[PDB]
Amino acid sequence: KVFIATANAGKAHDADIFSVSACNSFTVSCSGDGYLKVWDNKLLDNENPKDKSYSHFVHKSGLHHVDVLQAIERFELCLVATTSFSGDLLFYRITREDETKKVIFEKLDLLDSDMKKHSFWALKWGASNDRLLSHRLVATDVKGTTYIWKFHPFADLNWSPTLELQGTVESPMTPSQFATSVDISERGLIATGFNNGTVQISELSTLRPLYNFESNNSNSIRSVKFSPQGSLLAIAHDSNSFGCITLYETEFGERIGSLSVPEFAHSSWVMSLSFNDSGETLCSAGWDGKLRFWDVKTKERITTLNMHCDDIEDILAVDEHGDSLAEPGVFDVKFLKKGWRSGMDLNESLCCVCLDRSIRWFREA
Amino acid sequence: SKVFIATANAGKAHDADIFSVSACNSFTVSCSGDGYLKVWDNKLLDNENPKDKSYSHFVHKSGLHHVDVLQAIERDAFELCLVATTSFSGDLLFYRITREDETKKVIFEKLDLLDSDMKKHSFWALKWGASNDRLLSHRLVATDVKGTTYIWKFHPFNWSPTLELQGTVESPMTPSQFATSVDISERGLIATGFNNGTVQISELSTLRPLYNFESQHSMINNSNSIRSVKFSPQGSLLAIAHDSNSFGCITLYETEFGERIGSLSVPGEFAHSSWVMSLSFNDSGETLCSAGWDGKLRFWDVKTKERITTLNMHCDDIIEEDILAVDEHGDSLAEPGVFDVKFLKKGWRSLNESLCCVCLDRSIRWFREAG
Amino acid sequence: MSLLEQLARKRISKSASLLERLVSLSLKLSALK
Amino acid sequence: CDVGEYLESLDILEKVCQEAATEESFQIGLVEVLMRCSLDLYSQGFLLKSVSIAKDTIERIKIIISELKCENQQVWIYLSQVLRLFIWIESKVDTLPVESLVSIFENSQFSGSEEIDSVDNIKIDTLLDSTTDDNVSIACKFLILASKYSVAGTVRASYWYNIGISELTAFITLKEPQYRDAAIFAFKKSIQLQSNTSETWIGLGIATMDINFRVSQHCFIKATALEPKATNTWFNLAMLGLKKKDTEFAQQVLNKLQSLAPQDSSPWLGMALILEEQGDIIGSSKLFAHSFILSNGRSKAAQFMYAKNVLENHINNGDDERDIETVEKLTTASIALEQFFKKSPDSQFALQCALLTLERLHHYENANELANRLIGILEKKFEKTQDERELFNFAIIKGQFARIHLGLGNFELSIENADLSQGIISESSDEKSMKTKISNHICLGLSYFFLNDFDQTLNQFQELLSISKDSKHLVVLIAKVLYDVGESDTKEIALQELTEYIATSGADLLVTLTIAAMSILDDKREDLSIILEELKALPLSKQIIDKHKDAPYLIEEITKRLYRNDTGKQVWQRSAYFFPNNLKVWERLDKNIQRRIASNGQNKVTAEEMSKLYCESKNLRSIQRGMFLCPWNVTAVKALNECF
Amino acid sequence: SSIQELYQSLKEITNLFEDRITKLDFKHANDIIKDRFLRPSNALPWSLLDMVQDVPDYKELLKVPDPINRTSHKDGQGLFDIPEGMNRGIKPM
Repeated sequence: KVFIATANAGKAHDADIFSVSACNSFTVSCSGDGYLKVWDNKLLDNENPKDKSYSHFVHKSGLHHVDVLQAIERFELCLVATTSFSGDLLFYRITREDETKKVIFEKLDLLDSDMKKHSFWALKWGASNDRLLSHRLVATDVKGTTYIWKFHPFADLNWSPTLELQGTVESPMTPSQFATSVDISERGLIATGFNNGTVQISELSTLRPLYNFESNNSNSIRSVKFSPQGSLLAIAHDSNSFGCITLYETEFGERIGSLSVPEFAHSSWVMSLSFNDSGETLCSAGWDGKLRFWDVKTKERITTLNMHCDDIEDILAVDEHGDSLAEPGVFDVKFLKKGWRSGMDLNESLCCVCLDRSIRWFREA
Repeated sequence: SKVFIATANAGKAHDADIFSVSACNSFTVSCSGDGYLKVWDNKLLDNENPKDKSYSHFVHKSGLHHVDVLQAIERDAFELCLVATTSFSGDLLFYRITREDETKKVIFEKLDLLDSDMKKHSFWALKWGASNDRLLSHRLVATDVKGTTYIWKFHPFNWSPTLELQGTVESPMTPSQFATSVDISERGLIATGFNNGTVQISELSTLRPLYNFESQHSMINNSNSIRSVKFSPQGSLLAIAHDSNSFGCITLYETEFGERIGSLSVPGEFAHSSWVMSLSFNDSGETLCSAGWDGKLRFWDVKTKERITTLNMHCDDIIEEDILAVDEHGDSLAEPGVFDVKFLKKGWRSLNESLCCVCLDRSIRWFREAG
Repeated sequence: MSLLEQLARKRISKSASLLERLVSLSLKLSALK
Repeated sequence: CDVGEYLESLDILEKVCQEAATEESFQIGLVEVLMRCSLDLYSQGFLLKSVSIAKDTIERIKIIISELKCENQQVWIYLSQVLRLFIWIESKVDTLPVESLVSIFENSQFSGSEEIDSVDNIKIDTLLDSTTDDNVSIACKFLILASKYSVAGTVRASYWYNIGISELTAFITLKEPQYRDAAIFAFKKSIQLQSNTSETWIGLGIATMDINFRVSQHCFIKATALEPKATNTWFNLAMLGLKKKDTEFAQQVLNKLQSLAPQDSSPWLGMALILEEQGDIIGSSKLFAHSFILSNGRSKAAQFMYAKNVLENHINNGDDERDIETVEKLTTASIALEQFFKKSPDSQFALQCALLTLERLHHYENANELANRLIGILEKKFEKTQDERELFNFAIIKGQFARIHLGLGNFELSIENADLSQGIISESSDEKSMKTKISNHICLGLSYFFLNDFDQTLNQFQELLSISKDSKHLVVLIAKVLYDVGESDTKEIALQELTEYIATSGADLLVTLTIAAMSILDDKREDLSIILEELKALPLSKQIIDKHKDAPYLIEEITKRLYRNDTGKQVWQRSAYFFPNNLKVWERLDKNIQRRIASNGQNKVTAEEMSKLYCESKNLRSIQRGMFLCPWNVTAVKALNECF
Repeated sequence: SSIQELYQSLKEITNLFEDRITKLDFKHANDIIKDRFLRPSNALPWSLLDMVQDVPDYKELLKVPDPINRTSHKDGQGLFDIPEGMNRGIKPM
């Protein structure tokens, strides 16, 4: 239940850190200065994280979305996909130098001249489970269209990457809206969120919509997430300068309940969501500078972490004007599976990027 | 409730945007921004490709944005066919259309009808006026970028064509504005539309103003611009297609007393979600068709001011090798907008009424009324 | 001059302290009578 | 005629009547066809042609009655139907041919029944001997007289019903008890001769809505019993219930009407009124809009209600002039009120609503005429009734009219009107007059500013305004004027005033933006750092309200002026992350995204902005399309010229 | 830089389609800032109108029956009290 800080790198980037992602080998971060940074997870007992860090300039307009795919084919594959503020979907292959452990970045050209003329916003890697034979990649564009690809690492063991477009899914409304978030389930479901509070779920097998949802100034959808095991969809959406979380059962699309503390979960907007490996705990990152952990079955808060004070009764306090008494905070949060991070092994891990241009790591005790 | 069904298509007809279309008994003509005039035969057999019966001519490099055809039986046997176009540089150009008996091919023969002084003006719009017992001679009107309107009288005669300038009409406001539209009525009236929302009515015989309508309640200087003016063939009604900011509106005016009758709207009073591009009356004048930037053709009942039916344009309605679903930048052309629309008389496209329109996917489409 | 106008004319902070140092038918019917 | 063509029938009858101008039937048929054509034109919406045809019909009727010396009930009924057009189109009531009408009414030989005349008090002699009589009253009296001269009991019943209908029209138009009593008398006489009429019952029920709800409820039930396939009687019952504050009955009846007979705007208007009574605003607004749209232009009550609702919803909402939807709604309301004035002019409430709407739309030329008409109406009303309470409304309208003259550039007239209004309202001591006092002070100060730049009385009026109230926008305006003066002391005092407002009250965005602008223009590099740090710590709510992105604009300007680097794009990146579907955000980041975001109706854009977006693709096709959209745009023509 | 001069320049253009690229390049900031923030205007903005502007018969909603030309279930004190298809009647409030 209690979480303890492990490592902290301050002033890691020169601009806003919009997204973070991780794998068994490293944690990858993207910033508004157009750089990708790789943080080696296999850190020592007490070492400054910037020692094991590697940077690479990607685009002039900056980056806001990033995701990494790691798998063993037959061969070790590690591939990073990122999105630029200009609308470019960019792919890089991550390799390790044998002699000096230096990290090598290799750009890949997977899109033809016709596909490189779209404006992409969000992306998500789909790992190959027992149900799915090949890896898949889903992305959304500024016009509300969702694209589905298949990734083939080999040809006909020769390394020859290829992205094959399965098809597209159009937005459920006319006029179309901005597709802000996307997710893919291990069972074969795709969820897409929009700026007006609408969530659409489609089928991966045949690529047609299943049903639709609707969730006042701001009502944008910030994050849609699937439970790692079971039928459950968690949605983070905005009230008027307030953050809300709602759960759906995801078979016929029935609302289950919302998460609230003394019906809002955060004083400010909720920025990100992250289930753990078991799916019994959910973490929320808010623009009030706090992380809140919830119990999925009970639908009750477990604990709260403050990014402005290490010392650790919890209420949503606002001033006379209606603004939160807590200063702006976390952009993104992510769980790291047990054994991913080296330290004093048998506990879940966590990563966090804040407005202070710092990245923080936590371990459960 | 009228029903319209597609009869013929042609995808990727031009290399650039097709801005105007016009038709006569013998053929249909279109002009585009690539600087070509294309002639499409109206007497096309069923299940035949329109592109096979096509003929082209290069006019100007800057591109063309207006076209009109004047076909008439001048003498007891003489055949007359003229096409007038305005280019993007501001030139007014005339061509003669003839055919052989050997192979029925179209011949384009340029005409020099303007004097030296009149060639220094930049022209925007044009319109032909045929003689139907109102007067003995045909007429041509045109507007320039300074707000002035010009009226000519065309004498076909021995083949010696001459354009005689009848006079000019200046803008009713100071400073001058842009004259974007023009039209001619059978009864002898001229309507000119401006970019500030003002339309002016003047007499053909004496060239004097009669009315001055204002349809704008503007906080932005040019958020109410007049795009199309059309006279009713039979009555004393005038249709105005103008811009409300982010919307398209159609307003009806009566020319006998100068009164605003009302507006056309579908269940504010707006006819199209986007701006309305063109208008067209049928032969009887009882049906009005409007083209919109939202990619729809809407048909209205003029008597009851109610919508009759709607046609939706899709890029997949075209030969599968002539489908343009994406432009040169990557934008989707799933529901392309319509630039121009025109009604065709009965017996032209071989009985019942026909219709033609040009869309944003560089396609020209023909429809006919069922029943 | 109207009756209303004649009658009317017959009847007739720290922020500020910082600025210190600076009809027809009836006529026709009557006429035709 | 009976099928729709009138021009051919009119030509046939006119040709027939030319060489046979001795038979009554020919002229009577011509009059009938002319009347039916005029009524059809009125129903279509041709008001001027309708009144022209009505005048021609009246002239022909005068010819028939005088020259031919012929009389018949049909021609009198035709004249009565024609006379209703002048009352309905009240904007043209001054074109009534009074000479022809009086000649027609004098050339007849009428016996005269005093039973109705005792209550009516309407006679030819009384109409002729009239002093200070309005045009509408004379028109209504002529209509009643025309209905009164049309002299087993079926014809008598129809005659009494016609008289009752005319009296009801006069009672509704002029609102006087004698006409209501006469209408009730006529309807009672008509019912005693033929009860199974189903339209005298409706008239009787309308005549006695306010006198007795029981009698009015007995009607609209007998009328439904005698004729069940109609929706008007149920609407009358619903309105009677609404007048008696019975919301459930009216709501049930209106729901039944909506279910049975949709596409009729009256049930929707009634439900809008019902929901407005129950304290619901959004649903009432939706119902008002639906009722306005469904009726095309055939109902003026729908137009008035829609305009009033639009004005009410956007009068203290904190709107911005750059909101395209609000401008669209205000333009629609202005057009609806303009069409309303062609049938019901001289209405004070509608005139005031139109004046406010035109003031918000910066259309001062039409506002001048509307204000002049309102002032004339008020002066005439005071002349009729000498109540002294009219001065307060007179002074408020004078303040309005002073505001109008300021926008037209007539500063002396603004000073005159504001001085008069201040003189009347000097007693004040009421919240209603506080707004007028503030308006007069603002108008006087600005007029003295622009008129020869006279600053002492300007300062006096601004001192008075500050004493009356210390508001944010007033301080911003005073600071702007002082800065525009240009002297060093004035700039110092304006900055000091803004800072003292910030200290006395809470922090604000508009005042901070003005301080930032002053610092940028004066180039105070010492205060610019503090301004920058204050502008970078806005709370989320203020960023949500700032939907036009003034703060990121000023932040980027200050950043590029101070650090001389491309650091000012980070604020735009964060604004894009928070608000990815905003048009103003993507201008500095990516123009391809900005073009696609406003292409297919995703965002509301104007033709000029779309043309600007098209021409920025830098190729011939897009430039041609953009120039076709807006040929008067200088940039499009320059780009096309530079293409070759 | 008048539009008439630019259109006169266009007239100097003289004769396969090519999608040519334009050569046009797409103090000023001070003028924009002064106009947006620090310029007093002759016409009052909506902010001040929000402070100085104040917003100002059921028989008018009905329809009068037309003239007629004919030439060429319960009770109480005698009065009906309940309409057809209804259960209550009228009750003033």
